[PDB]
Amino acid sequence: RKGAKRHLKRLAAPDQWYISRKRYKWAVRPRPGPHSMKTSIPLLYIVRDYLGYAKTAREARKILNEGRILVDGRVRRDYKFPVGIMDVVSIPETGEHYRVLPNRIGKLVLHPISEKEANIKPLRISNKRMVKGAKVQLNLHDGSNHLVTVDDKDNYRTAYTVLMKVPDREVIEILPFDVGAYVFVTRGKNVARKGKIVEVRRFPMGWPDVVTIEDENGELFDTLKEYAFVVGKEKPEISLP
Amino acid sequence: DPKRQRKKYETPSHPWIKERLDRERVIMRKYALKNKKELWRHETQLKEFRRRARRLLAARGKQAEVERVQLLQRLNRLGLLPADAVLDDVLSLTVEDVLDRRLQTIVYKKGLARTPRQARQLIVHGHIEVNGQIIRSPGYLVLKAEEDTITYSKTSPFARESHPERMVIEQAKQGGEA
Amino acid sequence: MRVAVINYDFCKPDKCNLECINFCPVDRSGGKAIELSEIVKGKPVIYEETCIGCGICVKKCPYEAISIVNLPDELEGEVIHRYKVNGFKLFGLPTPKNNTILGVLGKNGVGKTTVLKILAGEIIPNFGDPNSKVGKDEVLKRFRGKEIYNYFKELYSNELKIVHKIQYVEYASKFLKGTVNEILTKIDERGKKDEVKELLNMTNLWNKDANILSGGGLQRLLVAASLLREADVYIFDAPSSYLDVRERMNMAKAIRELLKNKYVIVVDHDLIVLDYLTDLIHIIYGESSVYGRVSKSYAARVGINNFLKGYLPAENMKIRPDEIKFMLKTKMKWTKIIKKLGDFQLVVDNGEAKEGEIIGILGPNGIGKTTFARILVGEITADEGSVTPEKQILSYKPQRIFPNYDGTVQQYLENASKDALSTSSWFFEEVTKRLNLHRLLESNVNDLSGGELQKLYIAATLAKEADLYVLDAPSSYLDVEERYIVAKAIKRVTRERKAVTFIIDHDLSIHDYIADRIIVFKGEPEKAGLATSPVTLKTGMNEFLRELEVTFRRDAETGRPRVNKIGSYLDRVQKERGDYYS
Amino acid sequence: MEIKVREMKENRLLGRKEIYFDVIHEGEATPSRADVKGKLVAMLDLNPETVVIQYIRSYFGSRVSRGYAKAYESKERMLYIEPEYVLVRDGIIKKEE
RNA sequence: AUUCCGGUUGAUCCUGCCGGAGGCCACUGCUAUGGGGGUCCGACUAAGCCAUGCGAGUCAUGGGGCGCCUUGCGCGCACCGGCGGACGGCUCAGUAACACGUCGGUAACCUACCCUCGGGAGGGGGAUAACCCCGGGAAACUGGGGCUAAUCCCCCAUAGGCCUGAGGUACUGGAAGGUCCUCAGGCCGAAAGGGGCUCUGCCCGCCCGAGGAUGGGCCGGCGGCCGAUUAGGUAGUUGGUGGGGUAACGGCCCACCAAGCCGAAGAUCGGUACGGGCCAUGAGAGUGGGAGCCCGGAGAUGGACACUGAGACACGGGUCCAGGCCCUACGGGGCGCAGCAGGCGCGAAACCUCCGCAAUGCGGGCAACCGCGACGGGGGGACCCCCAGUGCCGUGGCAACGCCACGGCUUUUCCGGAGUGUAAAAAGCUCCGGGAAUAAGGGCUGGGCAAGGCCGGUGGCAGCCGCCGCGGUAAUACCGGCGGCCCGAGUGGUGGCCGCUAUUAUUGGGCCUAAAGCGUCCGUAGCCGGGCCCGUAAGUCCCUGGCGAAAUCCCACGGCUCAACCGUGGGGCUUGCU
Ligand SMILES: Nc1ncnc2c1ncn2[C@@H]1O[C@H](COP(=O)(O)OP(=O)(O)NP(=O)(O)O)[C@@H](O)[C@H]1O
Ligand SMILES: Nc1ncnc2c1ncn2[C@@H]1O[C@H](COP(=O)(O)OP(=O)(O)NP(=O)(O)O)[C@@H](O)[C@H]1O
Ligand code: SF4
Ligand code: SF4
Ligand SMILES: [Mg+2]
Ligand SMILES: [Mg+2]
Ligand SMILES: [Mg+2]
Ligand SMILES: [Mg+2]
Ligand SMILES: [Mg+2]
Ligand SMILES: [Mg+2]
Ligand SMILES: [Mg+2]
Ligand SMILES: [Mg+2]
Ligand SMILES: [Mg+2]
Ligand SMILES: [Mg+2]
Ligand SMILES: [Mg+2]
Ligand SMILES: [Mg+2]
Ligand SMILES: [Mg+2]
Repeated sequence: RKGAKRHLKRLAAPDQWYISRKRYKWAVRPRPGPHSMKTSIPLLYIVRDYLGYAKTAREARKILNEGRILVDGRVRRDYKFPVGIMDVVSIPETGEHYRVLPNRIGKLVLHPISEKEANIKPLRISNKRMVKGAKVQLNLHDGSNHLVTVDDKDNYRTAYTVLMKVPDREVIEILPFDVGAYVFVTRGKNVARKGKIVEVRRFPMGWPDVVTIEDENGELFDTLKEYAFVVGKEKPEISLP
Repeated sequence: DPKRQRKKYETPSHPWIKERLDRERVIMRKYALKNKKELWRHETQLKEFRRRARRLLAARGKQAEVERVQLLQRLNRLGLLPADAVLDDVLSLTVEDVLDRRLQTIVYKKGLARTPRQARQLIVHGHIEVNGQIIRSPGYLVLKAEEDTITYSKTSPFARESHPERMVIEQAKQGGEA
Repeated sequence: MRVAVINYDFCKPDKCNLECINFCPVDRSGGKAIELSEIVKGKPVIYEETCIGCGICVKKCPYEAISIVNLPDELEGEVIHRYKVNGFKLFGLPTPKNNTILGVLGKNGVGKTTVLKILAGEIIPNFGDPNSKVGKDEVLKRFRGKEIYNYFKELYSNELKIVHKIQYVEYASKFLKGTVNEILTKIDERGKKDEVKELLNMTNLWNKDANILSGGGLQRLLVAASLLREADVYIFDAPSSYLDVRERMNMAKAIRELLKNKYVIVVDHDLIVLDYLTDLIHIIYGESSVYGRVSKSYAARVGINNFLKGYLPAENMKIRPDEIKFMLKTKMKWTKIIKKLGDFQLVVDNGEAKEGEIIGILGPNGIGKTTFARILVGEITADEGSVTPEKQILSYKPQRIFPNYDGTVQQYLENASKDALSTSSWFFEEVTKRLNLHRLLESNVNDLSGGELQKLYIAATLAKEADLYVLDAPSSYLDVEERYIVAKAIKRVTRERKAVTFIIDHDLSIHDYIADRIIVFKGEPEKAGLATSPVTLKTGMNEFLRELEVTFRRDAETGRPRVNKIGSYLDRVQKERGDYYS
Repeated sequence: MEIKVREMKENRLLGRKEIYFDVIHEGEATPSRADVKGKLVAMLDLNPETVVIQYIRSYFGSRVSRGYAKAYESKERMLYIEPEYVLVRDGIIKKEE
């Protein structure tokens, strides 16, 4: 009625959380943050439910405030912090890294990985402003922003992907959205599916563009370009499933 | 407009049919049942199996094939059908087969009780184990794999072979139809 | 028992078609429950003896003039305690409220002291049978489900160190020796003796011995003992008796300044100190000597005005047909007695007492009045001065009231007199009936209420036909309607016998109601008591109040007196005008 | 009593071994936390100053109770992390008034 | 179980309605042992009135103080200041509406807390609580003087923001009144370099900009009641031009122009109603309901209006009217439980004025942690559901389905105790001890309809009777005893919905004589429409993309002894829209 929502009922929660919806009444309402509610889960649920390092939120909050969990090389002390798709959750004390990625069921899971890949984060570019100073602001799907110059503004395009070294934020390996590009779907019906791009259709007005993708077994399926995440030129190179 | 937990037994459309009454009276004495409710519960189990089988006869693939397989392997697991079975055999099944898969009845068999009524008391007073677990529900449907693991409890006087009632029960070692 | 009541302001018998009488089942079945009358302006009247409730009239009256009220009953409840198979019963107990101070107002004979003993563990409820000799266990098991369960659980597990000031100050007086200072240093556990002294004004009596104490001095002592004792629950049964206005004010101040995180329960008959001293007040209603039910919390001023008006507007009970009223209105002379009891000089400055006129006696708590009455009865003889005519038939009633006799009330009044109970007597039909002792004739005396006992002693004292009646603290332990009834009784008997009366009290309402003359005692308490000639009413009142610098305002439409806060505009006005107690 | 451990996993974040175990008590009542703790330190030479038992739950018809216990590396971590009611139950703490 | 049975006659066949028989909901009589699980319990009448207590606070690492520790370190206390209090919680009055659902849009908008990036924190000044002196007032509340600080307040400049004009065309987009670059004229106009540590570094922080996110606002298409014994309605009404206003588009408002807009495919008016997911029922088609859980909406005695704030026209804040109530020193002041408990009253019709922040979450806080009648935990209750009990075994007898006796066993339940359990407790669970003890009714008994050629009483009375009907001296039909049947911790009664009912008929009904063909014709809309060829591809069909929340439904598999319940996964559901 009179204003915003500060609560969330565990039944009214996102369908992509692995939450046990009927056990209690309430759920953690995520803070605004990097990703969206549809592509995120809170760090409390990651620390308590997924990894099981705590049976209780007080223990989890103690951990988070001690600083034992990084998210893309940065300590995150808030239990409501959103952790999203292709995010790296690191625990150094245990030497573990996990990539938050979606499942085929459509839910978010932690895929275990090592340090080398853990210093990498692929970012779909998702928009491109011209900002004061005549500089280019890339507006990325984790709600992040990267500044580049009018020299490589053309090397940078909207649906492309940028590999990023995250505790420092240095671009490596631009991956363009083209034919043959290896792709990982993130939403839809064909969720945790991957393959090479084949075709793109445009659809005049605000109807989203669509991409036709070829899997490893030769099958051939469509989805939305916005749901098509580029991970490689010919091989995913980020150890997806 | 919410859930509202519903009964898992169906009552008859008419309460005073002589045929149904006679038939059920016989079944209730044979299987030593406290309640028509209990009988109708097992009848309803059967009915649901039958309805699923019907639907899956008159169904099409990629799902309704999964459920065919699931129905058949469930009934195999319960011991109502063999592994080489079919939906035709589902439709052949009977409430007597279900009641024969009750625990009370298997304990009247397995020569453990001498009487279905004494089987009931043994179960309820805690003298029967199924796979090491005490069960006190005589309506528990035994799985065909748990059937051979039924035994007196270790903390049961009947497990002492010197026990008088154990001695009587084994004076009459009998089984078969129950 | 629910019946109907008409407002009579909204009633318009002309523009109505009389839907009430017409749609009444009783009138329709032939009886009479509603009927027109010229007792009112051609307006309807409802006969409670026939109305069955049911509200037809309520919802047929267009001008919603009729309402349903509740009359109390000795039928329905979960009886907590019965003293005797036909004696008295109690419905409900109030919960003692962790930090607030609870008042318990009631009337005489309704279950106040009983509630307090139940809550203090003195006695066990015995819900039904006075027999069955079962306490602590089954009581808890029966109170299961409630919050008073928690209370009683702790109480019976002795997890709280309850104290209890009792209603009978003399029964308490009997069980202590020494003098006040060592008494208090021995009983103390909180280290506030100085504070207590400074509050209750116990400097002069700080070294006097307990046995030679005045009523209010002793009361102050007991109250101080209770205050100084450390406990979780603090019960005070009529802590305003035998005190004067300023001392009872100081007492209230002490209670609510020194007990501020404790359960505190207070029974008292003084609306002034209950207005003060109470956060909340439960009301206890019923029929004296029969049954008592407890009410809801009812914050102090609301509870008081409700107790006065009758109606309680949460149970929808009409607990009284009518409201409290607060009404408005030689043979022996002596010489100026001097007297001296070790210390406390006393001088009286003689009077005349013409005919049968009443003489009140006013003054602080600690000068004379009791010495003076004792002198008149002759228990003590003066250092100087004497009454004339001496050797006259006499009666008496001191302030040493406590239950001693082992017989019944009929025997008491018998050995007192024949007019006490002979219905032949105007005395009977005036006193014993209006006092309602015909309902206590077959009740032993050692099991009575303070006010029933007081009424009894007064009855005996006025039944003994005499020429000099002397009554000290007659209004103590009494409620307000009974105060005024008793006063009328005294006045009636005294004007019938054309005798003298010497009423000592601290109730200016009484003195104003009956006293056609009074006598004021001045001087330093416990050191000097300087009385005077008999003075007229308003003058003696104004002097008694100019001393102690207290002032009173009476409502006009009722007459309820209430003390004015010190320094208030009305205090200042009434003082600079000299109209103390208007 | 017979202890039979199922799982023993470390937690370096909070600093504790988490032990899940079976207590077989054929013929006897479900044992007390004291006795379980003693047998547990014996079975595993742990510091009883730091060992804390979360639960011992007995099931229907089993006489094999299931338990969860925690073994902290430091008593200070135990007192920081673990709640007062658990500590009181294991008797590490006398309730503080 | 895709069902029938009884009733119109002297008998028959029909039509047709009534009734039985089934399930669910609510009240209710008699009766009642136990456990477990759960989205149950003042919704139906009064969105009627409310006694009392509690339901939103937190930060001492923002600031100055007051006190206690002999002081130090440290502890406490309020006050100023921040943040929050606009969530949660309750109820369904109103509302037939873009309120709701769903698909979409906002290039026509706002968004504190949060994330990323990029930058900045310069120079001054001031007051006032707390405290001290004095108070006033019945209270509620409140005055004067003195003193002081700040992450309080003000100012200045620099950044920045907004408008307009000109032109360049670097960005994104499906598309530029957008962004960006240069230049002009202007108006508005920040900031706390504050605090803490292991202090030369770190942590928590302040301001601006760009984006995002979160939460909303607004628009649109489609979709979902009744009434014609409501037929014309609308006058800023429909549109336009120009403006104002708004966060923003907009007749939202205004001025001026025109005559439009809606409507018989039913407008307008009236009636009823929160909407949906869902629920009940039924073979299904369908009929009905839309309290409880989620989502949305609205409201906080009725009505109207504002302040502050990112956000309110604000349930536990403000102002007025109406209406009612409370205290009062009669001068004045205060309240509206549709929050939890609890009461009054209404009614046929619904609990304890309990325990705890231990879980889940929210707010605050660097944090530890604190608070939360949310939530959780209990208790009360024939709310729903699952699992059970009221004994079992032999021999012997009986008026042998069952009972009685004689012996033996067990102890789920009962009693007592110990451990675990729990925030604590209780329950439960494991164990010990004692003992068949501690535990069955309600209805019916002529036919429908299972069950009495029994007995006693009454005697057209009393009474029963869902319908048929029984009863007027031999009553299987009333009352009772004995017996028996049905269900059974439940069984009956009343009302309501579905079914029965092909008595609303699309599936799937009938209209000579039973209810029913306009008196007959003509014709408008509507509906139905001959054959071939060509085209289109709107309906239609197939395939595929995106959506149609979760719970609920089906199935399997797992965990509480099984189950109910819960979880994993598969499928379905949402009228669908695209
Ligand atoms: N032990 C008792 N035995 C029998 N009756 C008693 C007993 N105590 C009191 N009563 C009667 O119970 C009635 C009320 O009890 P009680 O509580 O003493 O009155 P009260 O409220 O204290 N009135 P009061 O003391 O005059 O202000 C009295 O009338 C007694 O007669
Ligand atoms: N025997 C005595 N000896 C010495 N002094 C006494 C004695 N009796 C009383 N007093 C003192 O005399 C003074 C007044 O006595 P008394 O008249 O009884 O009190 P009071 O004025 O009536 N006060 P109160 O009864 O409470 O209204 C008190 O100080 C007593 O301490
Ligand atoms: S109460 Fe009503 S009906 Fe009766 S006289 Fe008054 S107005 Fe008439
Ligand atoms: S309540 Fe009923 S019976 Fe009583 S007076 Fe009114 S109408 Fe008559
Ligand atoms: Mg008394
Ligand atoms: Mg005296
Ligand atoms: Mg027939
Ligand atoms: Mg209501
Ligand atoms: Mg409700
Ligand atoms: Mg400025
Ligand atoms: Mg309505
Ligand atoms: Mg109200
Ligand atoms: Mg009910
Ligand atoms: Mg019959
Ligand atoms: Mg019909
Ligand atoms: Mg027909
Ligand atoms: Mg769904």
